[PDB]
Amino acid sequence: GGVHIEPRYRQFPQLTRSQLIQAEFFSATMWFWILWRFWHDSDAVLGHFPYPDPSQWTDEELGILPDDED
Amino acid sequence: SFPKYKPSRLATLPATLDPAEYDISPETRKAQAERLAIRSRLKREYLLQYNDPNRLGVIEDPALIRWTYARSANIYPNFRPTPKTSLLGALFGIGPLFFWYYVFKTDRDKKEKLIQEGKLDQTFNISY
Amino acid sequence: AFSAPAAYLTHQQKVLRLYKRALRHLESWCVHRDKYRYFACLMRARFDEHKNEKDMVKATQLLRQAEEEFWYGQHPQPYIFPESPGGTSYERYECYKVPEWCLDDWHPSEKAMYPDYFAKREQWKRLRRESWEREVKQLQEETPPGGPRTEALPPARKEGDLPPLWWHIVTRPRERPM
Amino acid sequence: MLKIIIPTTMLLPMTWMSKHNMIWINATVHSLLISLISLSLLNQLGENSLNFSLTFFSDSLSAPLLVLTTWLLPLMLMASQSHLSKETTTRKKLYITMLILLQLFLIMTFTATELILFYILFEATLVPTLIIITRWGNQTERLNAGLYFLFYTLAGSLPLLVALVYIQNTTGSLNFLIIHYWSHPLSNSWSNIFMWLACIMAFMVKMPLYGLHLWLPKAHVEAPIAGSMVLAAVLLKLGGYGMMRITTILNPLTNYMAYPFLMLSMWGMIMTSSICLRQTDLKSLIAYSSVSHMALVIVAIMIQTPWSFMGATALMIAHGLTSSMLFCLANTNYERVHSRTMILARGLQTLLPLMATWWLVASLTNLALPPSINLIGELFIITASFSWSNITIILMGMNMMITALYSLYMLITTQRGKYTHHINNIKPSFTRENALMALHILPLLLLTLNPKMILGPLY
Amino acid sequence: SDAPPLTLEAIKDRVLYVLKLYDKIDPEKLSVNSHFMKDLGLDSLDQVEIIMAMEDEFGFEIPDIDAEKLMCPQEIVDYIADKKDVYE
Amino acid sequence: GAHLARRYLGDASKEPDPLRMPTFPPDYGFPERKEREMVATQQEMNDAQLMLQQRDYCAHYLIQLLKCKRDSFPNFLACKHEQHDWDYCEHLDYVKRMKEFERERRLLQRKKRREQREAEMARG
Amino acid sequence: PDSWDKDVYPEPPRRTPAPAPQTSLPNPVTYLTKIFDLLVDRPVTLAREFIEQQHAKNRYYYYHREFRRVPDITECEEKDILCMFEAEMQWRRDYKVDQEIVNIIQERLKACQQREGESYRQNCAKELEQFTQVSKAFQDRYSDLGAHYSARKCLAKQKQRMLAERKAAKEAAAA
Amino acid sequence: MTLCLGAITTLFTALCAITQNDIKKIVAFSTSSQLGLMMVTIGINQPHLAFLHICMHAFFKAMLFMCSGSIIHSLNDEQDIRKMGGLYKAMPFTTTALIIGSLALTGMPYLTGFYSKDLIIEAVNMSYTNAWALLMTLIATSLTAAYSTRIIFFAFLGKPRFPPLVLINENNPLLINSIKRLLIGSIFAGFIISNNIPPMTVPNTTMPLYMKMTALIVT
Amino acid sequence: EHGHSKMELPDYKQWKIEGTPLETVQEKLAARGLRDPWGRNEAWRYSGGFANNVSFVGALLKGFKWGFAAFVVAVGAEYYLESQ
Amino acid sequence: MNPFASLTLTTLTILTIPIMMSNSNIYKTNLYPNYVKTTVSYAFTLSLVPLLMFM
Amino acid sequence: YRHSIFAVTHVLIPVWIIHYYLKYHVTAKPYTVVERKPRIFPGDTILETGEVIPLMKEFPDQH
Amino acid sequence: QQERDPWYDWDHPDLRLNWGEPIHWDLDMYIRNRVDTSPTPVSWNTMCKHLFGFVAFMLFMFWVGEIYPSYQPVGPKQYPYNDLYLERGGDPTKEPEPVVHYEI
Ligand SMILES: CCCCCCCCCCCCCCCCC[C@@H](O)O[C@H](CO[C@H](O)CCCCCCCCCCCCCCC)COP(=O)(O)OCC[N+](C)(C)C
Ligand SMILES: CCCCCCCCCCCC(=O)SCCNC(=O)CCNC(=O)[C@H](O)C(C)(C)COP(=O)(O)O
Repeated sequence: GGVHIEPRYRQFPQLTRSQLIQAEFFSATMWFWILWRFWHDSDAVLGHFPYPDPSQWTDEELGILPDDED
Repeated sequence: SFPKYKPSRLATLPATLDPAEYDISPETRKAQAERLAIRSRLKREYLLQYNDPNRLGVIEDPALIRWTYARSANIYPNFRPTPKTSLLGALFGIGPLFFWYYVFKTDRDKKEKLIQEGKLDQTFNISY
Repeated sequence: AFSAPAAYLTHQQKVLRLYKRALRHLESWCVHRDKYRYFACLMRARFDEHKNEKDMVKATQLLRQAEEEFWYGQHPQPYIFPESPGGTSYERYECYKVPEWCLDDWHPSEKAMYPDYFAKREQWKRLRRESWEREVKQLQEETPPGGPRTEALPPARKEGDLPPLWWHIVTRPRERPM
Repeated sequence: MLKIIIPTTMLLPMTWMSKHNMIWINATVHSLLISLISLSLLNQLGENSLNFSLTFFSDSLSAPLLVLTTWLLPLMLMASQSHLSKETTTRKKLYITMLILLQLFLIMTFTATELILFYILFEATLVPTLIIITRWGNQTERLNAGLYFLFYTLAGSLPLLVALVYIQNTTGSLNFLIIHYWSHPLSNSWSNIFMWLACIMAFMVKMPLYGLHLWLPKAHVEAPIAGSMVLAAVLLKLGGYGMMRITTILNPLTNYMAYPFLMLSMWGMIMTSSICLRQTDLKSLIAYSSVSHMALVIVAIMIQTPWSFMGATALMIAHGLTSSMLFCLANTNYERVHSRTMILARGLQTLLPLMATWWLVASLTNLALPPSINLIGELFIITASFSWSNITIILMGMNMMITALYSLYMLITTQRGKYTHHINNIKPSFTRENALMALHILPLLLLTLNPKMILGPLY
Repeated sequence: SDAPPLTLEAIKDRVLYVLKLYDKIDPEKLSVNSHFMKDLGLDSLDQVEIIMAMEDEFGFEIPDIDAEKLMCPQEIVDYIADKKDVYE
Repeated sequence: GAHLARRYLGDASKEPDPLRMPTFPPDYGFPERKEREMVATQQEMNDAQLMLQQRDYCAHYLIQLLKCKRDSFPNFLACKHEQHDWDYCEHLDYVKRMKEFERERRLLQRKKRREQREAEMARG
Repeated sequence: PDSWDKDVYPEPPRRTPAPAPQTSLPNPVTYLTKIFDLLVDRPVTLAREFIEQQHAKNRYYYYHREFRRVPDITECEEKDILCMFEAEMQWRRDYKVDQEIVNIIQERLKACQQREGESYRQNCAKELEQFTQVSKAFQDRYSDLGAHYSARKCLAKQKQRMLAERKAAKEAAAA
Repeated sequence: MTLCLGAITTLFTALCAITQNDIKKIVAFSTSSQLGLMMVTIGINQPHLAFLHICMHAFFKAMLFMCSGSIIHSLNDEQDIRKMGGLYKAMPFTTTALIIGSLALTGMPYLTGFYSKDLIIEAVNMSYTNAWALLMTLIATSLTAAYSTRIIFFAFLGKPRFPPLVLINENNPLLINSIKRLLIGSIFAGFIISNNIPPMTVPNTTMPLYMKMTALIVT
Repeated sequence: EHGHSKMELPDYKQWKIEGTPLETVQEKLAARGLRDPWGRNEAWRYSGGFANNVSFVGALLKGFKWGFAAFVVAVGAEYYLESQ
Repeated sequence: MNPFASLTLTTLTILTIPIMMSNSNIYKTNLYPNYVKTTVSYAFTLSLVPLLMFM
Repeated sequence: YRHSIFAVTHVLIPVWIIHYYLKYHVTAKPYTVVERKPRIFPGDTILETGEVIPLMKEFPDQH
Repeated sequence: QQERDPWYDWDHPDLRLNWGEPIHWDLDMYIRNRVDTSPTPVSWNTMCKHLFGFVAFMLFMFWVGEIYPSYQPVGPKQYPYNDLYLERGGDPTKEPEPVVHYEI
């Protein structure tokens, strides 16, 4: 199916340039996709809507009377 | 010293931890020699019958025949009614039957009482 | 495997078996090559300390503590060669092994293909048919009375002789029949 | 119904006037033709029945059993051709005569509008099977087996006869139609309890019930291949047919009286399935598996609901076919190895691959793989039992698990692994054996396409 | 697989290679028939180490009963060839 | 979380049980008591057949989101504004639920303070 | 299609939305279904036209069998076997017709559940009540007769239920 | 019961995985942990999210086994990681495919596993569940990262530890094409499918910042 | 078609301990009076293309450079296209 | 009728053709695995259509 | 050519048979093929009737 | 039979038996496909204790987490039309008690 590559016996195996170029291309493609999506849609990771502080809400908007009315 | 290994029925003692192999005496060596001699005699008989160019069938094994016969047909002539045998037979052959009878009878009595009382809710129960 | 077993293992056989087993489990623990080399040299130095011992009782007291220590620290998942009795491809190719006698049951149209192979096959069969009748006598005369004591077989001692019980050793299927 | 009975009778003169080398061919051809003729009784009615005459009637419970009975004879002839080759012509003709007589008795038994006529033919079947077992069996235990197979049966069958005649003295008839239409409730009395027991135990011993099942492993292990085939396929189903027929007059006493038999069956199916796990004999293992399946059928008949009866019919047909196939496969192994021990001949998938495929299919159908009719019957019985009591699901599930376990154990022990080295007489499988296995298995997978044909009169 | 069909010559060169990388043997005194105990002055532990080196270099392991009686490079080559079904 | 720590390691009655909330009348705090507004009707919200657990006060924004997803099919990045609108309305819903939790907790606090003040007055 | 009755198997009017494309980008579904029509629907229709005209060259009919009414088991003497046989056969035919009625209502229920989508709990209450009523009636008629059921057993069950109902009504009137 | 069974399953199988030496065993235990996580999602009443996880896991775990089989074949049917060393350079397409698969499995933003696992963890955090089940799920996420880095470290980073006769070869169009199709899947399928299916549940729009970052910090 | 090309073995004199962790192992062993005999049998694992190693983070960042360059080019192109 | 219904059943049906041809001549040659792979790929590309209709 | 004949023998013929069987035999019976009753949104028009679904209640829109 | 020497040349290599040797009564129970008795690195009692300890602690802690659940600082989810009374079970001929939701 492929090309002929002979055994090497205690040395680094013979490497075709095609496999190197494809592996590098796919790794770079994944990293580019991650960067592109982070740039375009970062609120899926960091969040978009603020989380409110329950203690910051005053008794006026929360319906609390000064402990004597009711 | 190191933590000890404790053998069990389903995790036996390793060969290299047996005190027996390290207790070597002339009687032990003689017993090993006779065991090897018996095994070698059996192996010689088997290989002689196995390499024969004229043999054209199963090499009959008396050990296998003895195994199957002992497992199947030698049981009852060697049976003896014994307190252990009688109690185990009665338990293992009667107790499960009465246990299951009690369970199913109780279940069906509860179901029958509920259906008489009408509080069973058998709606959509068409197939039985 | 090929060599016949003895009645018992000697002391030095037990020591060498423990040495091999301990080094194998040590390299299972020490994954990297240099670490294994260092600790294997340490293990060898530990073995050869009692190398010249003459007290056999004390030597047998040794190797017992050694095997207990081995069992305590034995790496419950040692490395196994794939085709070894515990490996991942131990009996993988046994389903491809077919006996040589099966060829006797081939249809003549099947034997019509491969004619040279089958001709060599009857050559082998004639060789076996003569050699066997000679081998039975050779084994009968060479065996001590009372039966064999060790399951070792003699070689061929005459000129036209063949080793006794040679057929099923010579005609093994193959390691990788397909 | 005589259009089937008369050709079966004509099988005998045709057998005895055949040439010395033409008995098997002629018998097989005409048995297959009789099966084709009998196949037209499957056209049943949603109304009462096919009442041909005062003596014989057909039902959608009777018709599948009749078709199976007719179909079994050619297969038995094919299976018996091999081990009877060195036999004299007269004795081969006598063997074929025994087979034909057994078919005739079974065919008349399954129609049999009368209960006394049914009893007479139901017991007439006992003679040819006994002769076949005690005459053409190989081992020395065959005689003993025959004795067991005889007396067990009669131990249950003599009380039934008494009860039968007693019933006719009170009712005035034993015709199934009048018995069904004029049925009256059976009071909860000691006399009625013993009448119930007399009516039931004859069919209970033949299923066999778990307590009374000892004759079956003996008879199957000792009998020749055709004897085993007919015992496992048809003769075990006589008890189920009889119970389904006779339980119509036993109500409402069945509700109380069924408890001991229900417990015996539900526990003994587990017991025999576990026994199959430790068995060194193929024939004995297949016999114990048959005992388990018939225990499930007994539970179905005792529960006595529409789904129970449908499942019982389906399971009886499916088990007949599957067990006959399993016995035939084991016999093909035995005719080569002459041992009948499971552990001896191993790794046969490497030496006989197509027969390994047959083994796989037979094990899958014994295992009740859907949508086989084995599982259709199993599931219908299980659902009926669940409605009877929700706790039965535990025992049913355990039985299913153990059944899968021993079926695949039997497959793996014989077909997988390494071949035994010293066995060198294993020849390629014959066209006769492959055709025998195919003629067992294709009808099952065809029946799964039209299940209503084997679901009985309550469909 | 795509495993080359190794030959007797290849087995012999690889065995001698592994032995020449063992610094306890000087390579110019090594030979195919040279005994381990007497021609090379090696201990039994050294022989166990050599057997393990062969096992690690050929990818299969030799049982102790067979391994303990392999005292020449030629014997090791013969054993490996018989195990691997090597023709020439 | 902190509220779990307060409830399981402090006084249980200090903070609400989420299963029994609310335990006080709605208009207990202030008398204006405006009611919530629902935009989607019964029939249109049934015709959209959203889901029973999606049928809340945010329904109309979900209707518009589904309307876009159906209309601009191949461009599955076309309507992003209505996705944001539905998310914002759901965010407001969750903020309202948080306010309800905080209000009920503070009412419980004030009720316990009134109870202890009454106890102190009784003991005095 | 005319092959079945629209009343026994009712369907809603089946309102379908109209395509309202918000973009000019070409969708694949319309083009792909157009090529599906061209490649599959047209030859299949041609083959059907040929088969239907061959059928129309040879037109023949079959009929639905009509069974008259026979006296039922309530009008049969205690041992008179001829009328008992007729009544039993009539009862069995009626039993199967009842089974088919239950099947029809169950089919209605299943179709409603699939059709109504996420709104099936509210929009299939009518079919659920129909099946509840029919299931109650069928269970009252046939639930516990068991294997070896008969018209006599069904009549006995009905009589037992009628005694219970009459006793309850007399108790309620006199309470 | 479903939630608790899923939590104990995912924890126990990840715990078994982090210490195995057979590569196929490690990947099988990873599969079992992922199935336990699916059961947890079912137990918190989120079936559509569980289906989405099934669909994403298909892609990246199938590619993981394909890479493992490539390694096994190149090393003469050897499955132990103690006997495979530096394959980062010796066979680089398998290396990059396994790295992408591990990053998708552990959960890296905008890959196929992100669009499912991130939502799984957020939903489990934002729900009325067992505290023990939540804790076990978080620890299982830790252990997932742990066994992923175990595979990478022991199979690609060190010096070679395989026999001298080097038969390493990747150059077959079948292997490369089959792996790269599932690689493209593991990169883009999550985004495409998540943006094409209609919304089946209410979103968790608002969270505490730390509790939004729980999955990433645990990983 | 199979690999029949008569492969020859390299020179055994080539394998040396210097410059490798095996040298550190030998030095540490010498401090105890010991010596490693099988060192040169293990040297080929540190000699040729196996000499250079990469870290875990370096492995994870296998193609970050080219992807980052493409990302910057793409974002610049989008910035110069939208602003028009 | 509607195309959506036909496509779903065709995928599953054409998945079974190589099983029917398992007794044919192609099963005795070395082209059978490629035949099975091609069948599965065609089934996938055919099943992509109902997915688009649902989307 | 090989792919062309493969598509005809393995896709076109099965889809022809299945479409014919579904269109002329399965749908001859009632309830055999049951659809979903597609969603209706406000502002839509129905092909069968032609009427227009009324819109929403013009809720306050901001952000 | 798993404890028998795998490197010995048995007459039945897969079962690890020789031709003439006596057969264990329970051979078919020990066939390398079934229960084996081979020694383990850890003792049987120790393994039983650890496995049991782990399972029991897990069950106890799941019960505890049931007693002490986790949730968020929110009230119940609110649904407009009488908590979707008509869409959840229905019964329109009853007119249940209205439930009014609070604007905060
Ligand atoms: C061995 C392998 C299997 C073979 C088949 C086994 C199945 C046969 C089991 C027989 C079924 C049960 C027999 C009678 C059942 C009736 C219920 C009765 O026995 O229980 C109580 C009866 O009380 C006592 O049991 C009285 C009988 C005691 C004497 C019987 C011996 C007990 C053990 C013997 C078992 C041996 C069986 C095999 C014999 C060869 C009920 O109380 P009571 O309300 O008052 O009676 C109601 C019935 N009436 C109205 C007709 C009177
Ligand atoms: C990680 C797993 C844990 C493993 C821990 C195991 C414990 C290690 C320490 C072992 C203790 C011992 O040395 S055990 C001491 C046992 N007694 C003797 O050694 C006395 C005489 N020695 C011999 O005979 C040898 O065979 C010899 C001469 C060396 C070679 O012989 P050759 O001339 O035939 O090569």
